Amino acid sequence: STEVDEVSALRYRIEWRPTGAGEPARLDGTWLVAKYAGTADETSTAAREALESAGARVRELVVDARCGRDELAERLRSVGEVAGVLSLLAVDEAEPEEAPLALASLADTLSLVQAMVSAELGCPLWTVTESAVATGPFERVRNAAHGALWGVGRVIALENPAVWGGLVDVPAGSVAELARHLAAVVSGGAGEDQLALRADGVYGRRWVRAAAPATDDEWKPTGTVLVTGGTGGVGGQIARWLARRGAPHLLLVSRSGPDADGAGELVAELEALGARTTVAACDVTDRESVRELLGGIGDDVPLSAVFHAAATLDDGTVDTLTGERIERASRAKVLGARNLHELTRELDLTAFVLFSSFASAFGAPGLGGYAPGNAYLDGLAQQRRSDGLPATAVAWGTWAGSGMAEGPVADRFRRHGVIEMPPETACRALQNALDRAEVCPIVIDVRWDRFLLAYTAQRPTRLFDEIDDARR
Amino acid sequence: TPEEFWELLSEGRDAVAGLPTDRGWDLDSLFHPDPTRSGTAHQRGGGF
Repeated sequence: STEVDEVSALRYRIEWRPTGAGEPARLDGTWLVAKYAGTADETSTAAREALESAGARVRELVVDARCGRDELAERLRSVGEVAGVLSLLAVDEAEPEEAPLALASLADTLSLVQAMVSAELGCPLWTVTESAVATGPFERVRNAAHGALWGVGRVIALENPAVWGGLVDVPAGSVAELARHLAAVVSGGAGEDQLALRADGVYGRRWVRAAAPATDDEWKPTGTVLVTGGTGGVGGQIARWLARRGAPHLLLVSRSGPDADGAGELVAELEALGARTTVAACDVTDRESVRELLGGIGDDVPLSAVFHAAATLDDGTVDTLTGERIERASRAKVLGARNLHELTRELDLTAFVLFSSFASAFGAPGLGGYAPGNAYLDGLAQQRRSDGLPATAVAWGTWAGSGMAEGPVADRFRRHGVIEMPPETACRALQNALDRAEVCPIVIDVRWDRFLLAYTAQRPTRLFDEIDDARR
Repeated sequence: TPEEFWELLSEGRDAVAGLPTDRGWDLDSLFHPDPTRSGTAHQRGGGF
């Protein structure tokens, strides 16, 4: 192969490699254990000893769901100078079934970050998460909604490097890793902003090149293809490629639907290339709407190619980012894919490709509301695939022709990093990712010559150490 | 070391944690829902 060499440079993957636990330094001042107060947590006690013994003192910071963007600020000013905060509110917390992005931990973490911003404190914040991300497909993510916190944390550090410390993942149920590592992790000079403490050590999130040997296995679009948000470019070019490849049926579904600017032309193009293409003005947020849509799928053809592409976005700036805001800002993707996952748990899908973006892959200003949604999609693929269920969560870069992630952030990053990817090779990248059934590919054309001075300039991180040509 | 093996063996600690990431393993083609796919592994961990 020679033409897939470009696809090899297109695709990367997120791997958790064993990093150092950090250099333990005797802290000073205080380190707040910010959390809830509904249930007594031995987690708070596991952090208490570690920080009193690390040199500082421990003071509890109770935060309620949307209790205010300021309350924590005057609380931080009342305690005084703080050397860092441990957010222990995202541990052993169930996902509210109303919305994945309405997670209380995400909302209070955003409020706490902005409270530090408005409190003129300048202390690092470490959000302890309970198995929110996996160190590999050998581990299962308990809650994909908790990964939204990870994504928004990756975005936050690009806004306030002094305020954001990072995230520290710990296993579900066990609190020994906290006592073993937190003291060195929070004060560590290694520079890791993504930490996963497991029984076998400490793992840092890293970008690593994904090999593409062009495995002989081929994925075909046989069956109807549920292209959520098919009218949009992210779904539009994918539907065009599906029709080109020989998709028997195509099921573009979006709220705009027939009332979309370009719906008829797209439908005509897919009918010319493929066959049996239908556009449908149907909501994806409602569980019963998707239920009756799948029930209305003709029994003549089974559903096996749910290609979720719908995503809503207006702004991604952290100064106004609240979790309830993120919930309504990106409900199309999270609730949509959750409903589709719970619906197709009884369906034999050959593909459930989740269309996320680089916002959850690496930090991106202006995409702080997009990231949490894309991160739920990533976690869902890790889980549904860790389950006996089919999945894939491709994080597309700047789409060339689409406009949903192609805003001011896209043209900004076009000059200091990711550049527009031609669809004629992005479709081949998707085909290649479905050839190995990759859990979470990252398709991107980032140029590290300009990315080094635009991503690591504000925060020297090891995240991009495993990419060989990322040195320059 | 042989003395480090005793407090893994006397207090009842299982060494099965997960697959290694140091070695550059694929870890993605190793796990597919189809149990008969060539190139996939069935165990989700092990003492490594």
